[PDB]
Amino acid sequence: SMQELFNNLMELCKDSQRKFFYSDDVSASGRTYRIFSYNYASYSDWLLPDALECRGIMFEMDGEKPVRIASRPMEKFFNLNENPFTMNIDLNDVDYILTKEDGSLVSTYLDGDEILFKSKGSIKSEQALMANGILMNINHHRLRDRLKELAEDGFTANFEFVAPTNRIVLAYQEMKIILLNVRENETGEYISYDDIYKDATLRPYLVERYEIDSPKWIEEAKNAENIEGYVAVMKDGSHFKIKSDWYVSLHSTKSSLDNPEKLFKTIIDGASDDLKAMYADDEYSYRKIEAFETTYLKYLDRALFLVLDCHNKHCGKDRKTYAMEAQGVAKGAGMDHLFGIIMSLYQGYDSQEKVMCEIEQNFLKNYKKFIPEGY
Ligand SMILES: Nc1ncnc2c1ncn2[C@@H]1O[C@H](COP(=O)(O)CP(=O)(O)OP(=O)(O)O)[C@@H](O)[C@H]1O
Ligand SMILES: [Ca+2]
Ligand SMILES: [Cl-]
Ligand SMILES: [Cl-]
Ligand SMILES: [Mg+2]
Repeated sequence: SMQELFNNLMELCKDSQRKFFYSDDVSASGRTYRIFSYNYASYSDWLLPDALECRGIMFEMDGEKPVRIASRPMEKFFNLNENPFTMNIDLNDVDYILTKEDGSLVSTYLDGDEILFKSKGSIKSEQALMANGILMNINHHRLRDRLKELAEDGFTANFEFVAPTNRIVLAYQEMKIILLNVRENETGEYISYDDIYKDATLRPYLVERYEIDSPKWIEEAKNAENIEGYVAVMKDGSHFKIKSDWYVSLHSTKSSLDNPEKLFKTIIDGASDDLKAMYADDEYSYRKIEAFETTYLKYLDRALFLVLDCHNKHCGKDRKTYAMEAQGVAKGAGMDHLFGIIMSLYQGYDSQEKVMCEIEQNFLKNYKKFIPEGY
């Protein structure tokens, strides 16, 4: 049930903000929403109860009790051969593929009498607000009506928001929203592509589908240029993706496999999953990347706890006493480089998020000492 899904999601957020977390938002109409997201997660984490649904699902809240699922974005999915979820896949079970658009996901939710958009982790991000602005345009009033009724019926429409001012890798000329899929809030089931295709009002915004009879599209995707790739939809409705080496080589940034600082940066940027899949045929590289991932997740858990714990437990005391406790915790953990971050938490950080960004940047300066043994 909806309450059971909510309980499992709250259970995932107990660990640390490094993994699964939630955040409360208030819309212009004053309604209270709780979004469940994530930062870094290993295969083992994705195996936890309903963890795959912890990437953007939103509930309208009444205190700590959920009233309804306001928005249901897609479940987390991965690149082919990225981890056990997408290994040993029967490629002949691929139903069809879709153009993988390169922007930012925006998902609908009904707010009072208004149909609005939310980005991955916020209802007021820059993409979310710009997306809302588009839906207000008279040239999209028929779509707006369509989306509003869907939402009042318990369905979430997921779009890729693209724009020249929202460039990731691909260069889009105009700002627009491309319809990717429509998911039922309560069950998580998707309306078939065909059913969406049937609606002449929606078709113009619908992402392009390519029918499939063989897996030849895969190697062609990997070797293509000027495209990110495609999202495959299986006979059972599940997804997996194929990104071109060209796209990943630009998204990764530089020479990750030849420079530990750059590899760690890729991991921090959340792009090592693509890199890992790209080198799936290169066992050494694939596993090397995993080792750095594991090393980074382990460090982040430890560092985050250490800094937050020390601040919480000694924030009240004076500066000298605090500094001594900070020195103690830092020194007593081979984490001497964290003293500065701890000293900065005394006057607090704009969020357990700000703290995490300083830790990430600070890690890139002291990366040398954490390179996994053997590399
Ligand atoms: N046709 C399509 N179907 C589904 N998703 C699509 C799509 N084309 C574009 N996408 C985008 O693909 C995104 C997920 O794949 P990625 O781009 O690799 C981000 P991720 O790494 O999986 O999650 P993360 O960035 O929070 O770590 C979706 O959020 C969606 O916005
Ligand atoms: Ca993307
Ligand atoms: Cl709003
Ligand atoms: Cl996204
Ligand atoms: Mg990623």
